[PDB]
This record gives sequence, structure tokens and C-alpha cells, in this order.
Amino acid sequence: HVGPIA
Amino acid sequence: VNPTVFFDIAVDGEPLGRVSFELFADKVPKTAENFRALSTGEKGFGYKGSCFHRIIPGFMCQGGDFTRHNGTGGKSIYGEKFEDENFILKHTGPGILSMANAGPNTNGSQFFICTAKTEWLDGKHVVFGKVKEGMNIVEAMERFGSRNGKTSKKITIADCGQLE
Repeated sequence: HVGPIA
Repeated sequence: VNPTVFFDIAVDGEPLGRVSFELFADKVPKTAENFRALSTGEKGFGYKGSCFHRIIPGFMCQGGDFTRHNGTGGKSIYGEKFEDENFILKHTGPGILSMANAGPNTNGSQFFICTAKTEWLDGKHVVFGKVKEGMNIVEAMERFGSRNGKTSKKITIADCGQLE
């Protein structure tokens, strides 16, 4: 569940 | 002094161009070292062949998943994940190379290349490098990613390695 957001 | 590595990008196998990066070993050694030994393959596993499963236009291009390729795997040279060495460098603009994660101290092998200033990730993601040359390749590379991030075509790391 890896990831940057916004 | 600072290590320089690169990626030869391909859009469905058809080469597009190269992208080199400067790893800030002067700020994040262990974090930088990991990415260096991953772009060369000197541990038997790395980015050559893997893809950019998540590309969000205006935001960033994410990759590093050489095991599961869907945003579920990948690993460092110290096994699975590893700690957040520090938060000194910021996501000041397009080109920035920072570590992707699933919460604090969960740095593995996934990373992202920013295509804009992403200051909200400051303090949550460890910046450890920056595109030296080839940001122009990431321009067109970024046209292959939907709002949600799912690509239109397969963006692959055709080849990669260390030059200095």
C-alpha cells in the first residue's frame, strides 16, 4: 500500500 | 563525490530517452546508497526492467516495484523496509527524487520523481536526490498516467546504472 498522495 | 545514476526510459519497449539523477549522499547516505545499489543491480535485483505503475500528471511518477509491479512489493539492500534516516531536504520542485512509503520507517525500494512542487510531502517522505538531466523525458513520460494514476501505456526502465 505504498504511495504519496494529494 | 555525490553519486550519479540513471534510467533509460521506454514507452512499450520503444526507447524514449535517458534520465540521470544526483543522489545526495552528503545528506542521506544510507537512503542514497540503497537507490544506487538498486539502479546498478549489484545485489541481484533492481530497477532495470521494472515499470512506473503510478504516474499522476502534475504530481509525480512512481516506480521501484520490481517484485509485485502493482504497488505492493519491492525491497532494499537491507532486506525488506528501513527507517526514516532524516527529514532535512524538501520537495522543492520538479525533478526531486524522494522515497515512497506506507507510513514512517517503511522505506523499501519504491520511489517517485516529482513533476511539480509537492511540499505537503515534506516531513512524511525522505528526499534523497534530484534529476540532473532528462527531466524533459519525464515531461512526455507524464502524459501516460490518468488522474487516478493508471497509465495508458507501459512506462519501463529499459536500462539503468551508475556513471560516477
